Formats: sequence, C-alpha cells, structure tokens
Amino acid sequence: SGLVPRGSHMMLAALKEKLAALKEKNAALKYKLAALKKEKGETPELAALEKELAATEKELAALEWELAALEADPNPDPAKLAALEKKLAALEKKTAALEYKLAAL
Repeated sequence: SGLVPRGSHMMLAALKEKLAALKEKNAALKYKLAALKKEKGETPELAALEKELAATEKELAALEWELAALEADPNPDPAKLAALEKKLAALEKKTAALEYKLAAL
C-alpha cells in the first residue's frame, strides 16, 4: 500500500483542523451580520447574506459527519478525502469573500 495510509492519515488531520477553523470563522460572521441587521434593518441584501451563512453552516455540519465516518474507517477512501478537501477549499473561498463583503457594508 506504500504511503497511501500515511497520506490518508495526514489528510484526515489537516481536514479536521480546516473544518473546525471554518466553523469558527463562519459563526463569527453571525455577530457582524446581526449588527448590520440592527443598524440598517433586514434589507434584501442582508437577508440574502444570512441565507448564505446559514447554508454554509448547514453544509459544514454535514461534511463534519462525513469526516467523522472517514476517521472511523480503518482504510478510508483517498478519493473521498480529496473530494472533501476540494469542498472545504471552496467553502473557505466563499467564507473569505463573505467576510470582506460584510466589512464593506
């Protein structure tokens, strides 16, 4: 099997920390968003951003279950780990853009 088990073990740990950092970063945008909702009202723009945040929070919770099941697998599928890394990478980019967009409002 070579370095396949070691690569899966290292990628599992990297994705676990990546996901936990995304959960904290996305939850912190709730407080800034609610502050903007209080200051400006629940505008159509702020309402749409709240749905994005809620949807991102919902997906991170589901991907966390997927990561939990892969961590319990004695031989996790490297293809599932690679696909999970790609999803988290895209969620990182959406969260970074939402953070800059909330700071600009």
